[PDB]
Amino acid sequence: GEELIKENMRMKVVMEGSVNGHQFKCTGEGEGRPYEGVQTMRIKVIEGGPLPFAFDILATSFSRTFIKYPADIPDFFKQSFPEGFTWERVTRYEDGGVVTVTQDTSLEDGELVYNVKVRGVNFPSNGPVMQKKTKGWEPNTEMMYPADGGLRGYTDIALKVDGGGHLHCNFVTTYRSKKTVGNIKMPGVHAVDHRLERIEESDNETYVVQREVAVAKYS
Repeated sequence: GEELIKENMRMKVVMEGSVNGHQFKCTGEGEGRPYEGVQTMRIKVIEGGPLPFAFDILATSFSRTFIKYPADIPDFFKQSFPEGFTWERVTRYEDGGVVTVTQDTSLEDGELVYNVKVRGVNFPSNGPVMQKKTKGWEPNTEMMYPADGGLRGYTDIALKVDGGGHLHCNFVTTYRSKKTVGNIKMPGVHAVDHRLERIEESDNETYVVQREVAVAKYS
């Protein structure tokens, strides 16, 4: 069931949520080479735009099938098809902000389909996120631990702040397979290096293109 994930894959994302009670809907289309760990997505804000807050806090919610794994480490994500997987995340910012996210990943006719639900709360009004004074994420490494037929990920990420400085943020992610009929070979502890870099922005961040390169490695 890893021969369902081809050299080239396209994806669709629909994202709904609120940050500090401001409601929005986003859609995205992209492609990547999941064995090379590289992917790009074109994201439109279609409702609630232009967003009051830094789009950066949504950037990480928009794709685990496109992680480069060596032969030596089993790919939890690619093995989950055709049924796919879910993830749940809570992110905590040092200055008070909290974001909780649920993602449903499905495969429908050889396109990856993502449904993402966001809620952000308690961001300080005069802090850099609500003031849209962020310059994207520093490269980060996520630690992955086996847990009950799923994975838990742990990250410390640093958000670049306008005028220098980093806004520190931790999140925990639980990845669960939708695969019931069929086996998954489970990896041990390992890390994923993530580089998420914005390559395009337009009209108050109502159109965003971002590129992620993600590589699994030994610990």
